[PDB]
Amino acid sequence: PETHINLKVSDGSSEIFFKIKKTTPLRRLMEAFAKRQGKEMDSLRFLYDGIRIQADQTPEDLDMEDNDIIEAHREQIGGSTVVTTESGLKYEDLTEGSGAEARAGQTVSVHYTGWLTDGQKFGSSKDRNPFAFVLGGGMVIKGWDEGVQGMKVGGVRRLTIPPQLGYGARGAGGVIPPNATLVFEVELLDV
Ligand SMILES: C=CC[C@@H]1/C=C(\C)C[C@H](C)C[C@H](OC)[C@H]2O[C@@](O)(C(=O)C(=O)N3CCCC[C@H]3C(=O)O[C@H](/C(C)=C/[C@@H]3CC[C@@H](O)[C@H](OC)C3)[C@H](C)[C@@H](O)CC1=O)[C@H](C)C[C@@H]2OC
Repeated sequence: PETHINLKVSDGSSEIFFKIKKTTPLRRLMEAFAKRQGKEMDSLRFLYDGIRIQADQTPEDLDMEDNDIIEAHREQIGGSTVVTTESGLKYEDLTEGSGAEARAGQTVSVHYTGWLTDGQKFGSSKDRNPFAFVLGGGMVIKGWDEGVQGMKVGGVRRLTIPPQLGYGARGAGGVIPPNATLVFEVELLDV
């Protein structure tokens, strides 16, 4: 308790915790986070109380206390924008794609992960090797048909789907509770 500190790291999708010694540089934490996510350190930016953290700073330096939150930002540099459409869907482009644009009628290929609003993962295509569907076909949940349109190949878009655009009061047997808001990260691979 005296020498070590537990810190919560949030990336807007899930939360995990890191216990390090108060005199250990935050580099150790940042690298553990990056590795766990399969991400390069150069593509991550970490903030605490709105101030940019540097890898050589320690929890002691920053007067951190147990359960304090560090924000991990993976999104493009420049400032994020969260869009709420006419339907109540929300989306956020974490990475802007450089390739072909996804349009209704195409059979598009994506990777995804889905979480509940508490950061519990409910599904993913990555956990073992890509998911293809007819975009705009009414075959997937409404949030997806609406949310994946306009993405570009290379893009990573975070969809926040209110339950009437998801599984509603029914939920999905075994997996999604009644009245659940769903968070997905979708990476567009082909169109
Ligand atoms: C032939 C039948 C099985 C067939 C299953 C697959 C091809 C395998 C595929 C990887 C799905 C996963 O199977 C491991 C599993 O993925 C979830 O975990 C998940 O992450 C999720 O939410 N996804 C998957 C990725 C696209 C978005 C969303 C979805 O839209 O999924 C769609 C979905 C369930 C739509 C319902 C359909 C009924 C409507 O009434 C309802 O309307 C409210 C909406 C899926 C893709 C359907 O088009 C096709 C199927 O169902 C679900 C929580 C439960 C689902 O298992 C079924």
